Amino acid sequence: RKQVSDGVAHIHASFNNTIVTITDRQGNALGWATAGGSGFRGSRKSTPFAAQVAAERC
RNA sequence: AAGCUUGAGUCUCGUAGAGGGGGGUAGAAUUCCAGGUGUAGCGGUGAAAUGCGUAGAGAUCUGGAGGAAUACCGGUGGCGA
Repeated sequence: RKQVSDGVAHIHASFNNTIVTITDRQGNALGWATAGGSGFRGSRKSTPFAAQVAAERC
């Protein structure tokens, strides 16, 4: 069995899109998602629910 | 035609500063190169499409390549016709 027990999360929110990453302080991203990638476009790309399901999916 | 030090000009030890060149010193990501991580949409708009996509477009790591450009400090602060 192999677990990390420690992590780092980074949220980058703009008026174009919201990006969510889960990564390691000595490694690379092990989860990545976007609010546009939740199935919301144009005026909806960066909305609270579009990002709420992106963080959940990640 | 001789003076004067009062305009003009000169020397010591010192002074601020984006003035003009050349050589040094560095990074960022869009890009480009290779091998990995790894995916269903990506981009844009009031709303879309041309375009680009599972043959991995989109996103990203690691060591290399390249072109424009120099945040901070910097102040109703300086240099000069």
